Amino acid sequence: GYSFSLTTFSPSGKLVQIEYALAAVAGGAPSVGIKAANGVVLATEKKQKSILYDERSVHKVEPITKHIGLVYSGMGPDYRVLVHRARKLAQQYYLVYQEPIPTAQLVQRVASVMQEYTQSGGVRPFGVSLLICGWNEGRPYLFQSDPSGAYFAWKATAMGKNYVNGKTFLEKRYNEDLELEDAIHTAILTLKESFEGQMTEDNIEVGICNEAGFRRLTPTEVKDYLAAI
Amino acid sequence: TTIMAVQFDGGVVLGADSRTTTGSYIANRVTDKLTPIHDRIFCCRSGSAADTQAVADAVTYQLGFHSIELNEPPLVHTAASLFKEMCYRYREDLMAGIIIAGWDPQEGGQGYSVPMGGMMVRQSFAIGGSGSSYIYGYVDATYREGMTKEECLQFTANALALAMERDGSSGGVIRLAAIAESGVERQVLLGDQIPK
Amino acid sequence: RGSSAGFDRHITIFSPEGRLYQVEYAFKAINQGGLTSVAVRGKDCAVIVTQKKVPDKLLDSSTVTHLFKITENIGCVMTGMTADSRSQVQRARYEAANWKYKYGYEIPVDMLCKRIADISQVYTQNAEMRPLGCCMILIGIDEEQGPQVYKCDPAGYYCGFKATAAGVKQTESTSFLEKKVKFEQTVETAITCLSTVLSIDFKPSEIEVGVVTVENPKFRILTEAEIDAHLVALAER
Amino acid sequence: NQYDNDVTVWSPQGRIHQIEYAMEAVKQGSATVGLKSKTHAVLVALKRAQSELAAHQKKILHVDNHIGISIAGLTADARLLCNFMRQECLDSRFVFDRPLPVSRLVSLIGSKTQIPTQRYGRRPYGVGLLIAGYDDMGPHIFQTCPSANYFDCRAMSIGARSQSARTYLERHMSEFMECNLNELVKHGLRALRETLPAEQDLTTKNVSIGIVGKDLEFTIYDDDDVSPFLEGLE
Amino acid sequence: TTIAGVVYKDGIVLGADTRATEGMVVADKNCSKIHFISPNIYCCGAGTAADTDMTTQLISSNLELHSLSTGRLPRVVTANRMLKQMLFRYQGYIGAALVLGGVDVTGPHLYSIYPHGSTDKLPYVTMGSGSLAAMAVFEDKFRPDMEEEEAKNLVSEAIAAGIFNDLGSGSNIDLCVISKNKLDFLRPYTVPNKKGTRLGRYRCEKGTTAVLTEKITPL
Amino acid sequence: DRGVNTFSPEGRLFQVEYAIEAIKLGSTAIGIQTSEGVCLAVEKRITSPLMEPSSIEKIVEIDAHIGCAMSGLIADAKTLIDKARVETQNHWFTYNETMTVESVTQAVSNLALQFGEAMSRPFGVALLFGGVDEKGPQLFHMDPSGTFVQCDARAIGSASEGAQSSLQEVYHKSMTLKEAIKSSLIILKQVMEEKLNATNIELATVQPGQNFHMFTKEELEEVIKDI
Amino acid sequence: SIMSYNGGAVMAMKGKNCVAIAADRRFGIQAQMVTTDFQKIFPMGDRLYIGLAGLATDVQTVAQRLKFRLNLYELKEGRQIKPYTLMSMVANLLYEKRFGPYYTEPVIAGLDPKTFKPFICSLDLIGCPMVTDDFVVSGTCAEQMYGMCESLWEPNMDPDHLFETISQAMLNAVDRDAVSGMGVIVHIIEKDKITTRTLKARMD
Amino acid sequence: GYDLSASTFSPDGRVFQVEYAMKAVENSSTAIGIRCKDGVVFGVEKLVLSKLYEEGSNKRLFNVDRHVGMAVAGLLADARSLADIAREEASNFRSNFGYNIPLKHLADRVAMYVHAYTLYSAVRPFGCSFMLGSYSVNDGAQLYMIDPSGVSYGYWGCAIGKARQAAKTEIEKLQMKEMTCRDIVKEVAKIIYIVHDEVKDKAFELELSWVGELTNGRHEIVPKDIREEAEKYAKESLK
Repeated sequence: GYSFSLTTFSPSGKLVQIEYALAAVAGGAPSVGIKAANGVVLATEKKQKSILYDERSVHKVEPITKHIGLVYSGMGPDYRVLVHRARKLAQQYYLVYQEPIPTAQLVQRVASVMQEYTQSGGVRPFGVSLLICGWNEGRPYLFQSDPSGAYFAWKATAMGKNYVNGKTFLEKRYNEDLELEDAIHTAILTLKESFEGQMTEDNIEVGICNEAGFRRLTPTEVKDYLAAI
Repeated sequence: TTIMAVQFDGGVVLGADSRTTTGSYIANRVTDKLTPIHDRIFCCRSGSAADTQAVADAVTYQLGFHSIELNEPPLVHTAASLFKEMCYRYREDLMAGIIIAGWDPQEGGQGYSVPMGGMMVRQSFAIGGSGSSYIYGYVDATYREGMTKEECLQFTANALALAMERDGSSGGVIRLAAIAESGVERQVLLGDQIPK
Repeated sequence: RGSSAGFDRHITIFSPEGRLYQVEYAFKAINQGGLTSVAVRGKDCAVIVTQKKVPDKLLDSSTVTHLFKITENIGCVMTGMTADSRSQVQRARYEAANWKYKYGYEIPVDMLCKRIADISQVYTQNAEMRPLGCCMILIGIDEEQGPQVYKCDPAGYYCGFKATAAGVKQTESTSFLEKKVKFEQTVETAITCLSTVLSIDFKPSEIEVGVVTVENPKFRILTEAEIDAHLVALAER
Repeated sequence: NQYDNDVTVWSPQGRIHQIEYAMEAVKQGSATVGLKSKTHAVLVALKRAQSELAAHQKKILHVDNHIGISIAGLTADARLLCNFMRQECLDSRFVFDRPLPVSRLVSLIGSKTQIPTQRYGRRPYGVGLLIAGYDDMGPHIFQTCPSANYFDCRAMSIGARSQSARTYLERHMSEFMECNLNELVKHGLRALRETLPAEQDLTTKNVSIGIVGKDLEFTIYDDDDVSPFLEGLE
Repeated sequence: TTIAGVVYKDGIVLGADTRATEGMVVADKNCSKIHFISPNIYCCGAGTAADTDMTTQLISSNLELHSLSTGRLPRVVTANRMLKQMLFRYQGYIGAALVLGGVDVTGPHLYSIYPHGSTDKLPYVTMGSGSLAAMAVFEDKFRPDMEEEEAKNLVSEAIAAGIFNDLGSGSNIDLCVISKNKLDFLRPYTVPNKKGTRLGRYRCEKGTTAVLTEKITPL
Repeated sequence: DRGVNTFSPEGRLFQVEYAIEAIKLGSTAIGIQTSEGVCLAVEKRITSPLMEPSSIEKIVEIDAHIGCAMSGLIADAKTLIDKARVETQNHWFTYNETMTVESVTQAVSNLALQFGEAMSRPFGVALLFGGVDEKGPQLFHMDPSGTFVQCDARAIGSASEGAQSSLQEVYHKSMTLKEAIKSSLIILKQVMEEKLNATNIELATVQPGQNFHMFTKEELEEVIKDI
Repeated sequence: SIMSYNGGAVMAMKGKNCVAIAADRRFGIQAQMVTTDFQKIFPMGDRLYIGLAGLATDVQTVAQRLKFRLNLYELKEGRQIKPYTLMSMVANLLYEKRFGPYYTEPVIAGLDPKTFKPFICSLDLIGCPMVTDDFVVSGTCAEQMYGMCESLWEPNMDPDHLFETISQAMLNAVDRDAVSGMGVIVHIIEKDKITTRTLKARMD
Repeated sequence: GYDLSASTFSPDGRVFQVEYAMKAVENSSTAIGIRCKDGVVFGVEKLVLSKLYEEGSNKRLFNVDRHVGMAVAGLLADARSLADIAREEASNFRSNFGYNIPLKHLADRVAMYVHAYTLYSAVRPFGCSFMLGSYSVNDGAQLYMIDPSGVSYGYWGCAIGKARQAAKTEIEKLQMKEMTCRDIVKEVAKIIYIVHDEVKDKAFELELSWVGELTNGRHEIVPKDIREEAEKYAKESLK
């Protein structure tokens, strides 16, 4: 293996491989996260290239524990590695403290793992950005993590293709008094903007987090919500 | 424990009892000591249960992988050799004696005995276990060449029952298996059907 | 569009548009072979069909094949570089055996697919090795939801399908099967798709067929007589 | 242009240039001749001096009681290989208590030398060797190249301007198997003299001889001890 | 200690006592010895308490990871495999004896695991110090394909015999019923023993104790 | 860019050639061997009167019967000198006898080419060993390429060519140690830029029956009186 | 035995909205006294304490490692520790040294920093938690303390009666132990204050 | 510069270092191997570059195992390395499983070892091709060919070296599936004599060996007298 760093400083002080990884991320499928008073909603677009594909073979929304969930934007193969490591870290924390890991601690550990690949020998940075949702101490959380290793706490956010317009949409139509169902309606509407084709229950994925835990909605419920809208 | 295997023209007959004790207390009385390593290869186990079970699992894994690579059914001699290598490598730790018996198209029905120490040898009939010291004269006197398949099940049942009556560590039911080309035939002799 | 900088075409690092060129070249490494394979699944069976080429008369045709057996219930079709394909098959066999040893029961098809794709993803991050130039198709039977067809590509991506094709004529076969799907005899569909895309009527010795069935879960390879009977049925119907 | 800096790069014509440069290193050493009869093996070496105030460099080394070698090329590599050979012979005599056959030693040398020519950031051994030995099958002369390839010879010359000696040996091969020790030594001296410039001659200062035989351990003659062999020449 | 398990026509019944001693003095009177491993798999432990606790926690975490990756309910054979392999790796220095049980897509399964890595698959099992007194009851009164209530009564009788006939066992009885459609965790099921009522009044009136120094730290 | 272990088209290692180039920038050392002993003489490059001459040592004692004179990159010779001392002491410990000058030279020169990618480059220092053993006085020369030879009179350093040319006519086999000292001093005076004044030179001898000896100021004055 | 080399006695008792923890004050080497004011109860928070009994070197080592870990935890998390989490942390720390164990047996007593609900528990040599509702004891005089507490403890004790009960139990228990005693220190942990007292005991 | 490392794909999906390695095999002298009804026969033309070398120098036929023989072409040092690897693999198999390694297994293991060198920049691919021949009473006669890229195949008759095409054209005319080893021994020598080019490659020597049931399953060098008989037949056919 190569023992030298492949990421180095530019004469203007920029780390360029990180910029290229962000360029890779900005070309992925859209994702939306909204935090309400009762829980968090994550939505993503799941358009596929052909009808021969099995729509239920792989999922973008995945549970880390009983109360934490992930979505991503970027490259799928890197997302799988990150998901595996996040699950292992949560299990280690549980083994030590006999208590479920809080969201803000999992985000920190995952961010440190993502940063290790920027200052290590012979490897390239991850090309994915992550949205994490959780429920702790009777209140919800929503975090974002970048390929560089920096994380932020948001109320509503959009990522992927055409995310500036998504952020403007969320800014104009967000207030702190939303219930979870109004949040789901707003998330689906935000995904509707800049969508290609006619959307059904088979080409979007939704996940919710509240007091009972994290769960991904079944296609029947997505059909109900789409009919309502 | 009393285990035994007998060769006949076209296959092998394996027999065992079903008692496992811990001191003078019978922890289990319906134990199954005949384990299939492959489709037509079996082992009978005596000694520490942990050691024999772990070694049988390891050899099952290795033999299955070898068979998948070679695209052929394995030989009895191969499995005997794998058992021999593991038993000899760790002879200061394991306490296990084994009888290997099977049928392969190249050489027919064969039986090997791997005692404590990792030795390996082929025999026409092979007995093993703690209770086998009481049936050496019987099997020496009664065995003859040219036995049929049905004359080897009766001989096995008689020898095992005689070992069961006199040993304190042997008892329960008698489990028999006949291995030949067509397949494996398994049966159990309960209390009424055990010879008296 | 198409810009580059640094060593981004010689190792696996990002280009100014977030692309990995050395992974895009490994996909063209597949088409160098010049063969095409199809895989179809029905209500109770799964079938894999491959093209068999014997360019030399002195070659032993028994040793020239692209159908392998991973476990007694799983079957494989490999396309691309031959040595890479042998390496991937010999790795998958070991992974399946270790899963069975460790967890006490037979590996599912999708978990084996996951493990292979996880292995393949590493080569696109570490810069001291290159990706393998091959694509894998797996078929099996799972006792709860029936036949399973899965595909892996050298980028680390894996998926499950109703019908798929790999090789040089992948694009044409995709449109053919899309039209056909937009089954009890899937073998006829696979053979006619291959014939249509290749513009050749096949002799019994020019293709290989492997199947798994709900009633016969074990992976088996049809002989030349059965393929000939199927081809005669194609000709008559 | 770009195919000649590493030992792990193939030229478009299917050649490795670093091996060829290591070959070029050998052809700049002083000449050495080796030849054998039915009963003896002989090595003759020509030594060089930097100036009239410096002693001539050694070129014949002891490897074992029945094996000796002669060198052409880099000196430190020769010392490394000689120590490896001595250790192998000692190990064989310790374990089996009999002398190591010469061919089995040459196989070991080739196996050791091939490894550097395949890995990144390593270099071939830039030394060529002539090996004279005797065992149960009679005399043996072996010749070794930096490319890990070895040859078994009837007679052989290595070093700078060694083509003339090779031509002389090719002309006179037929008499070698019947010659006794003195005639074989004189033949080797004539072949070595064929490489000298017309203004120089052989002398007791720049000539070294090494002989091994059926009932004779490997012996080295230098300085005045080579006077009897030079007497009667020409 | 006394731990028992039985297989009936629809599932598993497991039972244990609640006394924990240190030498010949009762340390804990409400110990818990039935451990969660999976929503369909449970374990009863005997021997050294710390070893059983850590072993079960480790195996539970590993099964959680495996089930998250595959997406299916785990199997009892998997947990049995990992337990027996880990126990054999340590050559018998982990004094844990385990009764493992669960229901999966194949049906009810019940195993017994020993400190050296042995394993038995049986229709009824007992372990502990009072294992013989309960095995007597199982040998006397067991029939195949019982109902739920009959199996619960049988397990209660076995545990009660172990409590009353052995010095290292006592206090209450805990039951866990695993079925294909449900899971019952009765805690406690029976209270065979009660503490006698105090006759005197030994309350210490204020000012009985003499004090040298005193300081107050207002938080 | 190229590695440390690449051959040139005419079969030479580049790094050894560059180290040999670096040798020719050091001060001039001259050693003479006679049947009565061996003598070593070396320069000193005093770059300022504020420096202390006695802090410059280019002639060291490997052992009571072996001395060394060095030139080239001076800081690199410390490792070689340390190893030489250690090997001589190890030989005495194991065999209870004094090492030979040739054996010391082999042991030191076995470290010459032990570098790669531990050392990363050759040494670039040239050494003259002078000793007395069972065979008598002996003078050895060792260079960065790993080759060592035995000499009768040698000159190393920046002015090696003219010094060797003069030694060609001066030397003869029957010289006395006193004549050798005078001749070496005359050659050093010829090749130096400054004036020889018993402060910018260093001189040592090894003779049978007595240990390695370093000349002091008074002896230097007495000998230079004749020149 | 190794646990009796230095001696020692510690206990914890639960009241109504309050807890009490007591320990003896003596450091000696077998049958010889060295000092009196030896510390065995350490604070691990605003309303949380841990008491160590056993071998003095292991007492001090365990206390210092536990403070190390607790400080790092509180710096990362940004909140106060909970009694369950502290018990699990101590069990992990003790089990890590299986086959080489520390010779101590801790006792933990505190209030929930969110609801102020009492918590008392005790761990064994190799870290097996054992949570009770009435009282926990540890040390060389465990039998005497069990006897006294089974008879004196009653549910729903206010701070005054709890203080009297624990004082009497500890005094009468350590009066019958040769290598424990010579002073008793009592901490009463309550919602809004902590009270530390030293009792008058026999010094022989 | 896509052709400097073995871990770089060309913009069209090729690894040029392996092709440059095969160009080294393409410059070597031809060796052929013929499988017949009851054995396998190997034949090599060994060029002599001087009259000073002894007869039997630079052997290109190796005995990998009692029942397994090998014939190489290309760089000789790489071939002599691979022979040692194959010897170790066969020995390890006999020590684990107690019986002789099947040829189809040894071929696969050696092929995987060879392919392991075409993935990294820290090593270079082998520049040698070779043939493995065996005969077993259970498995019949078997012939396998291995490639610097790592590909292994089974053949009825194969040729490797500079004269592959002419040798294959001559082998295709034999109908070898119905005749024994004695006829094949003459046929291989004949093919070798007609494919040689004596005006550019001035001198050469013929080397032959077989494995079969006439040797009771042992790989051997052809006895001398049979070799001179075959040489005389080939020369009179060439006339």
